[PDB]
This record gives sequence, structure tokens and C-alpha cells, in this order.
Amino acid sequence: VQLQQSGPELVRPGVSVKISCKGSGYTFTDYALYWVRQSHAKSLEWIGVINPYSGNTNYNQKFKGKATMTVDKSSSTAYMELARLTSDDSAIYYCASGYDGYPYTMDYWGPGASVTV
Amino acid sequence: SEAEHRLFERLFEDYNEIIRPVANVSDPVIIHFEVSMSQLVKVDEVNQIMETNLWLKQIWNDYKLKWNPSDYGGAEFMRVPAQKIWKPDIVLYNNAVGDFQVDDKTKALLKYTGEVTWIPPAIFKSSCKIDVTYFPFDYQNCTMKFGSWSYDKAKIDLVLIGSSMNLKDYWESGEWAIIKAPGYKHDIKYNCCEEIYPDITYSLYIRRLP
Amino acid sequence: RVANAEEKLMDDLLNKTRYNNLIRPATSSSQLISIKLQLSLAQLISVNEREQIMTTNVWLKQEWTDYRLTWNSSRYEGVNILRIPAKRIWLPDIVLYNNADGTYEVSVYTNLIVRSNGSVLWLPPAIYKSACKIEVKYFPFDQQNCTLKFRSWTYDHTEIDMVLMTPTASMDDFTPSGEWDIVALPGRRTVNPQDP
Amino acid sequence: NADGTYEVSVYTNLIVRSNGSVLWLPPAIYKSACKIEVKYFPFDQQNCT
Amino acid sequence: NAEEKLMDDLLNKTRYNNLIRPATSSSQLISIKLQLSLAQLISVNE
Amino acid sequence: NADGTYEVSVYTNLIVRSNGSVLWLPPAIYKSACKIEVKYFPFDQQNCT
Amino acid sequence: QIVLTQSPAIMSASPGEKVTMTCSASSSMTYMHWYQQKSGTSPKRWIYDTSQLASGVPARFRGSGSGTSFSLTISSMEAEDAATYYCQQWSSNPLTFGGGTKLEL
Ligand SMILES: *[C@@H]1O[C@H](CO)[C@@H](O[C@@H]2O[C@H](CO)[C@@H](O[C@@H]3O[C@H](CO[C@H]4O[C@H](CO)[C@@H](O)[C@H](O)[C@@H]4O)[C@@H](O)[C@H](O[C@H]4O[C@H](CO)[C@@H](O)[C@H](O)[C@@H]4O)[C@@H]3O)[C@H](O)[C@H]2NC(C)=O)[C@H](O)[C@H]1NC(C)=O
Ligand SMILES: *[C@@H]1O[C@H](CO)[C@@H](O[C@@H]2O[C@H](CO)[C@@H](O[C@@H]3O[C@H](CO[C@H]4O[C@H](CO)[C@@H](O)[C@H](O)[C@@H]4O)[C@@H](O)[C@H](O[C@H]4O[C@H](CO)[C@@H](O)[C@H](O)[C@@H]4O)[C@@H]3O)[C@H](O)[C@H]2NC(C)=O)[C@H](O)[C@H]1NC(C)=O
Ligand SMILES: *[C@@H]1O[C@H](CO)[C@@H](O[C@@H]2O[C@H](CO)[C@@H](O[C@@H]3O[C@H](CO[C@H]4O[C@H](CO)[C@@H](O)[C@H](O)[C@@H]4O)[C@@H](O)[C@H](O[C@H]4O[C@H](CO)[C@@H](O)[C@H](O)[C@@H]4O)[C@@H]3O)[C@H](O)[C@H]2NC(C)=O)[C@H](O)[C@H]1NC(C)=O
Ligand SMILES: *[C@@H]1O[C@H](CO)[C@@H](O[C@@H]2O[C@H](CO)[C@@H](O[C@@H]3O[C@H](CO[C@H]4O[C@H](CO)[C@@H](O)[C@H](O)[C@@H]4O)[C@@H](O)[C@H](O[C@H]4O[C@H](CO)[C@@H](O)[C@H](O)[C@@H]4O)[C@@H]3O)[C@H](O)[C@H]2NC(C)=O)[C@H](O)[C@H]1NC(C)=O
Ligand SMILES: *[C@@H]1O[C@H](CO)[C@@H](O[C@@H]2O[C@H](CO)[C@@H](O[C@@H]3O[C@H](CO)[C@@H](O)[C@H](O)[C@@H]3O)[C@H](O)[C@H]2NC(C)=O)[C@H](O)[C@H]1NC(C)=O
Ligand SMILES: *[C@@H]1O[C@H](CO)[C@@H](O[C@@H]2O[C@H](CO)[C@@H](O[C@@H]3O[C@H](CO)[C@@H](O)[C@H](O)[C@@H]3O)[C@H](O)[C@H]2NC(C)=O)[C@H](O)[C@H]1NC(C)=O
Ligand SMILES: *[C@@H]1O[C@H](CO)[C@@H](O[C@@H]2O[C@H](CO)[C@@H](O[C@@H]3O[C@H](CO)[C@@H](O)[C@H](O)[C@@H]3O)[C@H](O)[C@H]2NC(C)=O)[C@H](O)[C@H]1NC(C)=O
Ligand SMILES: *[C@@H]1O[C@H](CO)[C@@H](O[C@@H]2O[C@H](CO)[C@@H](O)[C@H](O)[C@H]2NC(C)=O)[C@H](O)[C@H]1NC(C)=O
Ligand SMILES: CN1[C@@H]2CCC[C@H]1C[C@@H](Nc1ccccc1Br)C2
Ligand SMILES: CN1[C@@H]2CCC[C@H]1C[C@@H](Nc1ccccc1Br)C2
Ligand SMILES: *[C@@H]1O[C@H](CO)[C@@H](O)[C@H](O)[C@H]1NC(C)=O
Ligand SMILES: *[C@@H]1O[C@H](CO)[C@@H](O)[C@H](O)[C@H]1NC(C)=O
Ligand SMILES: *[C@@H]1O[C@H](CO)[C@@H](O)[C@H](O)[C@H]1NC(C)=O
Repeated sequence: VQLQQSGPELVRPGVSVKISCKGSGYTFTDYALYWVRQSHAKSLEWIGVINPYSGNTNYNQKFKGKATMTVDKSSSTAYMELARLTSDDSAIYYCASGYDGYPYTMDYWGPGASVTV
Repeated sequence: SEAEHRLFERLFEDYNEIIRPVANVSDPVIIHFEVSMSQLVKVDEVNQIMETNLWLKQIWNDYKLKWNPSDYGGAEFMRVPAQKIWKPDIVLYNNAVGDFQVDDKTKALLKYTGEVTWIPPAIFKSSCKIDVTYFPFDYQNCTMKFGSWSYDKAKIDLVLIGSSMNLKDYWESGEWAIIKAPGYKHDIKYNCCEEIYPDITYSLYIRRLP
Repeated sequence: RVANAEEKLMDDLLNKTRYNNLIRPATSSSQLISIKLQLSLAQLISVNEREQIMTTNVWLKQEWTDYRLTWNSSRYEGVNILRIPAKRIWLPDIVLYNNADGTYEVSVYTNLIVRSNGSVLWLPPAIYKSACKIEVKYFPFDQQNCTLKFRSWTYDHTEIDMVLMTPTASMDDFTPSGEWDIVALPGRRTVNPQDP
Repeated sequence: NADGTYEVSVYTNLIVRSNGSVLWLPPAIYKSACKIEVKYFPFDQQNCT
Repeated sequence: NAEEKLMDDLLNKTRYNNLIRPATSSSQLISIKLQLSLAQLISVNE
Repeated sequence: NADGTYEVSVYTNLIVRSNGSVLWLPPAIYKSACKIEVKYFPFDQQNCT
Repeated sequence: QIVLTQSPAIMSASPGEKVTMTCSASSSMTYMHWYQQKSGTSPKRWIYDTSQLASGVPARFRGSGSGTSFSLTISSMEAEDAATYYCQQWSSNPLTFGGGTKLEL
């Protein structure tokens, strides 16, 4: 069971950015994807949840007007696009797949992409 | 067991039982509907009534009552009361005696993927019309019109499991013999209301042993 | 956790500090809640002449306006109508008085429809054993005038109005009885002067 | 059964011991439905299950 | 008393659930056993 | 009794005194079931328990 | 709606010492999870439902608590047990994590 992400990217402030998360080694449906950011102070916060079988999203109320979360049932890959990047967004972004049942945890974690703005 | 106790405690902490179980809102629930007959009690030709014993298998999905089997001791099935879960209002339209509500004291069955299976039994007094123009060498046709009462076609969509009615556990009568029992689905629009309602109609074609 | 739009809206509307199903939606004192009702017949299943009891399944459609159940539609992801069980909100207790049983109680508690502007509509199903007198002078070549009398036991005309919507009951879903023949269905709104 | 009366009437108290044995003896009426062999009359056996 | 302490000890909401069948593990058959005691044939309506 | 209803379906209130003596007198009609000795009809005694 | 706060921020212990960490909440809850992140790598699911253990976890640890106070407890300190522990709750919308407790030798 592995999750694969993109490399680190250097984006100027004011330009939208897009990172990806592609999972293999298990059936990609019937799980759910959580997106978690982590700053340089190791105090990490939650962004959103998507269901890759239907596409139903729920955003965090801090990040409602910024993030847009899509999937792709062809290659089994989720795309996250952040807008309105400022200086307080240089962080580490994780995608994490967990079962959508009552544990409600992050069973598997990715390596983590580095966004420096 | 000990792991089923913790899962049952976790499962019903905050569960509103009058919100309809969909992840999105415009998505309708799909209710697989099948009926089985135990015995045909009587068909009164004088009062024009029909008493049957029916089991109403209703199967629907539920996005909130799904769990992981590998974290609760390998448990996959649960029995919960019908008073705690959401359950649809399947009401037969052509009733003749008594209340319309089916009795909710029997228990349901929760699979780990959310498949709720609920089998209530009921006595039903249908009000079919019967012709006695031939007697007693007569065939009679009586219909039962099952369907949802308050929800649209865009919120509850009924689907038959089989193409007929399960006479598999049928106690024989000795007076009436059931030849066939088909089941059809219609989408009709009433003149009260501006929205489409679905229903399922079971016919019964019987003959008297003369 | 993850909830629907309807669960969030249901928690906002029927809140215990703000909604109570035992006080009527009067914005001030002595304000009449104008409700309106309209009966739709389904079947004449039986008319028992010896016990003077007719049996009919009817669909009384009654709607009113409740100012507590209003919500902005675009805030909650878009939900025009919303369905809630009948025991949890206010409703006038309109029943028959001329029934053969003692069942002046309300019929079965199917859920009811409330729209975005608070127009609360309720159509419960009921078979009724109405009690009518049988004119039996001519036989079997007879007319029968059998009546149904709806009235609220709790409230009254100083508290609720009761407006008839159409003069004739609608006959559109009617399946033929084969024994009886309805010829007209007039409805009237009766009020006694010098008696509020 | 002929009616819809499946369950037991009154749900009386029940006896549990220290080794985990639980014994319950409730009263119940049942309206069972059985077929009537009526070839002989009124000198007849009846098998009702 | 003695009867009130035991009743509260055995039937407690944190350790007892009247909706779970007593099975120490999975696929265990609870061998229940029964016998009938007839009292009266009050009607054999034909 | 002929039905299955053993208990009282009324459940009124009851009187307790300063002694601790509790008195209970529930209102009840009962449909008892007794056998009929019908030999000397209609000049008959009936025993019902 | 619920903001978690851990205590203490930085602590340390010798191999063979009882270690107690606390996670506190604003209001009451019943079920809360614990994650372990080491240095450089990705976190792992470590404790779920406030008392249970994951697959590749030694059975020395013990989580317990109720109401608004929860705790993780290490009986026997391990040599390779230098990591960062986070506590998190899903019982109130939205998903808030903890501040993080750094456990070193
Ligand atoms: C006893 O009494 C009952 C009712 O009083 C009779 O039941 C009727 O039986 C007929 C004959 O089967 C039914 O007609 C059938 O309706 C089916 C459903 O149609 C609905 O759904 C489709 C979905 O696409 C809609 O397009 C449509 O508008 C309807 O809303 C059809 O699938 C059937 O088609 C079949 O027959 C035709 C030939 O007529 C073939 O060409 C088709 O390929 C297909 O095989 C058919 O149209 C009718 O609906 C029943 N009534 C009710 C109320 O359900 C019993 O027949 C009667 N018993 C006897 C012995 O006569
Ligand atoms: C089927 O059967 C039902 C009942 O069995 C019949 O219903 C009756 O219908 C008649 C008219 O069709 C009703 O009569 C009306 O009574 C009103 C109130 O009566 C007051 O006055 C009398 C004394 O005259 C008092 O005894 C009584 O207690 C009341 O105080 C009148 O107000 C009505 O008058 C109408 O015209 C005047 C002007 O002249 C208007 O100002 C009025 O507003 C009103 O419009 C009228 O007389 C009667 O009450 C109904 N019920 C009963 C129980 O008899 C159906 O008519 C019948 N169907 C058919 C087709 O015949
Ligand atoms: C009063 O009335 C009741 C009601 O009929 C009678 O009960 C029946 O009794 C008969 C025999 O006495 C039972 O018949 C048994 O059938 C079994 C096979 O049926 C099963 O399998 C088929 C598929 O193969 C299914 O379709 C069916 O539904 C059943 O599931 C046989 O296995 C039985 O054989 C016995 O003997 C052989 C030895 O040859 C053993 O190996 C078997 O294990 C078994 O012990 C037997 O033939 C019947 O099932 C009963 N019930 C019903 C509802 O009919 C009473 O007998 C009667 N009593 C009196 C005094 O009249
Ligand atoms: C109206 O109907 C009722 C009921 O139908 C009648 O009630 C009967 O009353 C008589 C006496 O009044 C009862 O007779 C008594 O039965 C006792 C039962 O004995 C049990 O134990 C022996 C073992 O020793 C068993 O063999 C037996 O089958 C029983 O299981 C006897 O013990 C009684 O003996 C009497 O004398 C001895 C001393 O020698 C005393 O110790 C006893 O207390 C007792 O007085 C006696 O035989 C009878 O059982 C009642 N019927 C029923 C069904 O219980 C009414 O009498 C009737 N009214 C009229 C006017 O006839
Ligand atoms: C807000 O409340 C108003 C009434 O207070 C609701 O308006 C009513 O809606 C119904 C249902 O659409 C209308 O009935 C229809 O009228 C046409 C007229 O020809 C008729 O042909 C149809 O068959 C149907 O019966 C009704 O006219 C309309 N107005 C009134 C005064 O009753 C309205 O639905 C509520 N909701 C919103 C979101 O506005
Ligand atoms: C422990 O559990 C066992 C049952 O597993 C109990 O032992 C059983 O107790 C019952 C009631 O005393 C016995 O029934 C009696 O059997 C005699 C046999 O002659 C019969 O005549 C009586 O009328 C009555 O039915 C039963 O035989 C006995 N044995 C078993 C294994 O069932 C025991 O009571 C429980 N408690 C203790 C403290 O042992
Ligand atoms: C508290 O307890 C005392 C005694 O335990 C009660 O006194 C008893 O009351 C009953 C009924 O009020 C008396 O019974 C009656 O006796 C007469 C005697 O002729 C009889 O004719 C009646 O039909 C009835 O059976 C009883 O004699 C009396 N004394 C004793 C020693 O039992 C008292 O009522 C209790 N309550 C209060 C509030 O004091
Ligand atoms: C509920 O479902 C509807 C359609 O099934 C969703 O509406 C679509 O949402 C996507 C995601 O942004 C848009 O790209 C489409 O344009 C929408 N409209 C369509 C397909 O007609 C709706 O978003 C779902 N609800 C939630 C909360 O996600
Ligand atoms: C098959 N149905 C039922 C019978 C009439 C035709 C349609 C319309 C339904 N709508 C509704 C539901 C709840 C409350 C009020 C109403 Br109206 C009720
Ligand atoms: C009309 N009643 C009944 C008949 C006799 C006169 C009075 C007294 C009542 N007594 C009573 C009722 C309940 C509890 C205790 C007692 Br005492 C019984
Ligand atoms: C409405 O419900 C919420 C649910 O938590 C409650 O806190 C609040 O006091 C209620 N009343 C109002 C006026 O918001
Ligand atoms: C409903 O909400 C939207 C934005 O949430 C707002 O613009 C609109 O004015 C609201 N409607 C009313 C009637 O206030
Ligand atoms: C049930 O047990 C727990 C601990 O085992 C105890 O705290 C609680 O008080 C018990 N319940 C009752 C009602 O005493």
C-alpha cells in the first residue's frame, strides 16, 4: 500500500497551485481522502474531505473560498487546487486515505509535498 | 461480545432518525422492495375484502451506519431495533379496515457497507372488487398497491427485487389456488399535487377449487 | 461529523429554545390563523344501511402559515421543501364529530410537508366510519344525503378561521364503487350569527 | 398463525442463577392455523402443528 | 441492601447491552433449549 | 379467564397510612371461565370459581 | 467549536520510566484518536477509540480518559520511542488536531 505525490514547487504569491495524489495497492473506491496541511512549527491542520466514488466534498470553514477538490475515476487520482496564496501558506501538504467507517481515521499517509510561497 | 458493545455504543451516539440517509441532498435513496406471502387467510366475497399475511422486505443504503470490520473484532452484522434507525413509510393505498402504519417492533440487520434489511410482518385488508358472474367456476383478480406516501420520485425511487411475488414459504389454503402473482412499477402524477410519485402494484390471479 | 444540509437545517429550525409545538403561531394577541382545507375522495368502500354507517377513505388537504418555519434557501445548499414528522410541530386538530366510533383522535402520524416560506401542508390518510341518517321511504330507488362534519375540538373561531378552498370536492382519483353512484359533492362553510 | 400476534403476551420476570443459567417461563396464547382432515365426521383424528 | 448492590453490579449500561447475543467469539452457537407445557384447548374452531 | 389479559388495565391510585400499611383496591371486571353443569336444565345449580 | 490543547509541550524521560501525556478539550467528548509522527517520515495511525491499539504497535501503551480529560501512558520506555504525538477529535465539526508533544530521551 503506497501513496504517491508530486515534488516540491516554488510558486510566487497570487498564482494558484495544483498538487496531486495517486493511490495504488488497494481498491481506490470505498475509502475516502483527507487533506492535511502542516506548517513549519509542526502544528498541523485539516483542509477537506472528498469521497472518490461520488465526489461529495466538505471543506473546512477557514478554507471554503480557497480550495477546490476534484477526483478522476480514469487513473484513480485526486487533484487539489489552492487559490489566493499568501506568505502564511508555505507548509507541507499531505493526502491521507482512510476507511469511511467509525474509526474515521487516516489509515495511510503520503510522503508529503512542499509548497514554498 | 466486547467489540460489538463498543461498536454499538459508537454507532448511535448522535443519530437523527428523521433525516433521510444520503450523502448529498439531491440524490434519492433507492429502496429494493419485495413482498412474500405466508398464507391467504380469507377473501370475503360478501364484504369485498381480502385478508393476507405478508412479509415486507425493504432494503436500502445508509451512508452513516457503515463501519470497518477489521477494527471491531471481525464483526460484520448487527441487529438494531426499528425504533432507532430511519425507515421509510411504505403504505398500501387501497386499504379498507384499520390504520395504515406497519408495526415497528421487529429488528433490522446492518451489514458493514450500510445495507439495512428490515422485514416487518403485517395483516393487510385489501379492498379489491370481485365479479361473481360465473359461480363457482370463476377467476378473480385482486390488486395491492404498495408505494411511498410522502416522498417524491426524486427522493425515493422504488425498485423491485424479483419480477413476481415470493410464494416460496406459502402455506397452502385448500379453497383458493394462486396461479400467478406479477409485480409492476408505475410513475403516476396525481391531480392534488405537482410532483411525480412512484408505486408498485402486485396483481393476484386466483381460481376457486369448485 | 459529516452531516447533510437537511440535518443542519433540521437542527436549526426545531430548536428547543425557539420552537414549541403547543403554542400557536400568533404574532400578537387575537390574531386569526387563516387555514384552508379541501377534501379529495378516493372510494366508497361500503354503506351499511342497518347500522347507518358509511365508510370512505378521503384525503383532506389542509394548509396554513407558520412564521417559525422559514429559512433562507441559498444558505443551506438549496432545499425548497422539507419533510418532518407530524408529532414535532404545531397543527390544528381538525377531526370528524359525526363518527360511529369514539375515535375523535387524530389519524395516523405520517410526516408532513413544509415549504421555504413557512406554508405548512398536511394530508394524513384516514378511513372514516361516518354516521349519516338513511332516507328509506323509497326503496331501492332512493337518494341518500350523507354528510361529513369537520371541526377542531381544541381551538375555535376566535382563534382560527376555516376557509373553504373549492366549492366541490375533487373527484379526479375516484375509482368506481359499482354499488353506489355519486351525483354531486357540495361543501359549505357554516357559521352561526349571534354565536361566536 | 391467523392473526399478526407473533410475540408473547406479558413478559413476566425470569430467574437467573450464579452459573449463568437463565430460565424464563412466560404465558402465551396462540391462534395457530392448521388444516382439518374432515373425511371422517364426527369420528376423526386431527393433526395440527 | 444485598439485592440492590448485585442488581446494579450485573446490569450496568457500560458493560451490558440487551441487543447483543452472548457469544465469546465469532461463529459460536448459543444452545438454547425449550419444552412446551399445554394448559387448555379453549377452542378448535373448524 | 377467557382472554389473555391477566393484569389490571386501569391502574388507579392507592392509600398508604402512617403505620406503613398499604391498601390497594383496583377497579376490575373479570371474564372468568367456568365449566357448566347443564344436566338439570333449567332447574340447575352452577358452580363457578 | 472544540480546540484541543496538550500538556506538556516539551518533556523527556529515561529508558525505563513511566511517561504520562495529557490532551484537554474545551467541551466534553467520548472518543479521541492518537497519531505518532517520527522525524522526517509520515505519521501513522497509533491509537483509535481512546483505548485501542493499531496493528504494528507494542502492547505496552495504554490510553484512557473520559469527559474533557484524556491521557496516554507509557509504562516501559523504549529506545526508539522518540517521536511526536498528536491527539485529534472528529466529534465536532471541524476536524481540529493537537499542538503536539515532543518525547525525547
Ligand atoms: C389483473 O388486474 C391488473 C390491474 O388491474 C392487470 O395488470 C395490468 O397488466 C398489464 C399487462 O401486463 C400491465 O401493462 C404493462 O405495464 C408495464 C409497465 O409499464 C409502465 O412502465 C413503463 C416503463 O418503461 C412505462 O413506459 C409505461 O408507460 C408504464 O408506466 C409494461 O412493461 C408492460 O409491457 C409489456 O407488455 C407489452 C404489451 O402490452 C409488450 O409490448 C412489452 O414488451 C411488455 O412485455 C405492460 O404495458 C398493466 O400495467 C397492469 N396494471 C397495473 C395497474 O399495473 C392484470 O393484467 C390483470 N390480470 C389479468 C389476468 O388480466
Ligand atoms: C343534506 O342534509 C344537510 C343536513 O341534513 C342539509 O343541510 C342543511 O341545509 C340548509 C340549507 O341548504 C341549512 O339551512 C340554513 O340554516 C342557516 C342557519 O339556521 C339558523 O336559523 C334557523 C331558523 O331559521 C335556526 O333554527 C338555526 O338554529 C340557525 O340559527 C340559515 O342561516 C340559512 O339561511 C341562508 O339564507 C339567509 C338569507 O335568507 C342568509 O342570511 C344565511 O347566511 C344563509 O345563507 C339556511 O336556512 C341547514 O342549516 C343545513 N343543516 C341542517 C342540519 O339542516 C343539506 O341541505 C342537504 N342537502 C340537500 C341537497 O338537500
Ligand atoms: C402431522 O403433520 C405434519 C405436517 O405434515 C407431519 O410432519 C411431516 O412429517 C414428515 C414425515 O413424518 C416429514 O417428511 C420428511 O421429509 C424430509 C425431506 O423433506 C425435506 O427435504 C426436501 C428436499 O429433499 C425439502 O423440499 C423439504 O421441504 C424438506 O426440507 C425427509 O428427510 C424425512 O425423512 C426422515 O427419515 C429419513 C430416513 O429415511 C431420515 O434420513 C431423515 O433425516 C428424516 O428423519 C421425512 O420424510 C415432513 O417434513 C414433516 N413436515 C411437514 C411440514 O410436512 C407429521 O408427520 C404428522 N404427524 C402425524 C402423526 O400424522
Ligand atoms: C365447586 O367447585 C370447586 C372446584 O371445582 C370445588 O372445590 C373442591 O373442594 C374440595 C373440598 O372443598 C376439594 O377436595 C379436597 O382436595 C384436596 C386435594 O388433595 C390433593 O392431594 C392428594 C394427596 O393427598 C392428591 O391425591 C389429590 O389428587 C390432590 O392433588 C384433598 O387433600 C382434600 O382433603 C380434605 O380433607 C383433608 C383431611 O382428610 C384436609 O387436610 C384437606 O384440607 C381437605 O379438607 C379434599 O379432598 C377439591 O379438590 C376442590 N376441587 C378442585 C378442582 O380443587 C367445590 O367443592 C365445588 N362446590 C361444591 C358445593 O361442590
Ligand atoms: C409561498 O407561499 C405561497 C402562498 O402563500 C405559495 O404559492 C402557491 O403555490 C402553489 C403551488 O405552486 C400555487 O398553486 C398552483 O397555482 C396554479 C395557478 O393556476 C394552478 O394552476 C396549479 O395547479 C397550482 O395549484 C399557488 O397558485 C401559489 N399561490 C397562492 C397564492 O397560493 C408558494 O408555493 C410558497 N413558496 C414559495 C417558494 O414561493
Ligand atoms: C449450574 O448449572 C447447571 C446446569 O448446567 C445446574 O445443574 C442443573 O440444575 C437443575 C436444577 O436443579 C437440574 O434440574 C433438576 O434435575 C433433576 C434430575 O433428577 C430433576 O429431577 C429436577 O426436577 C430438575 O429438573 C439439572 O439436572 C442440573 N444438571 C444440569 C447439568 O442441568 C445447576 O443448578 C446450576 N447451579 C449450580 C449451583 O450448580
Ligand atoms: C394502623 O394500624 C392499626 C392497627 O395495626 C389499625 O387499626 C385497625 O384498623 C382496622 C381498620 O381500620 C380495624 O379493623 C376493623 O375492626 C372492626 C372491629 O369490630 C371490624 O368490625 C371492621 O370490619 C374492621 O375489620 C382494626 O380493628 C384496628 N385495630 C387493630 C388492632 O387491628 C389502623 O387502622 C391503622 N391506621 C391508622 C391510620 O391508624
Ligand atoms: C450534489 O450533486 C450535484 C450533482 O449530482 C452536485 O452538483 C455538481 O457539483 C460539481 C462540483 O462542483 C459541479 O462541477 C457541477 O457543475 C454540479 N452540477 C451538475 C453536475 O449539474 C453537487 O455539488 C453535489 N453536492 C455537493 C455538496 O457536492
Ligand atoms: C401519494 N401521495 C399522497 C396521497 C395523495 C397523492 C400524493 C401526494 C402526497 N403528498 C403529501 C405528503 C405528505 C403530506 C401532504 C401531502 Br399532499 C400524499
Ligand atoms: C369508590 N371507592 C371504591 C369502592 C368503595 C368506596 C370507595 C373507596 C375505594 N377505596 C380504595 C381505592 C383505592 C385504594 C385504596 C382504597 Br380504601 C374503593
Ligand atoms: C439552537 O440550538 C443550538 C444547538 O447547540 C443551541 O446551542 C442554541 O442555544 C439553540 N438556540 C439558539 C437561539 O440558537
Ligand atoms: C440568503 O443568503 C444570501 C447569501 O447567503 C444573501 O445574499 C441573501 O440576501 C439571503 N436572503 C435573504 C432574504 O436575506
Ligand atoms: C457501571 O460501571 C462503572 C465502572 O465499571 C461505574 O463507574 C458506574 O457507576 C456503573 N453504573 C452504575 C449505574 O453504578
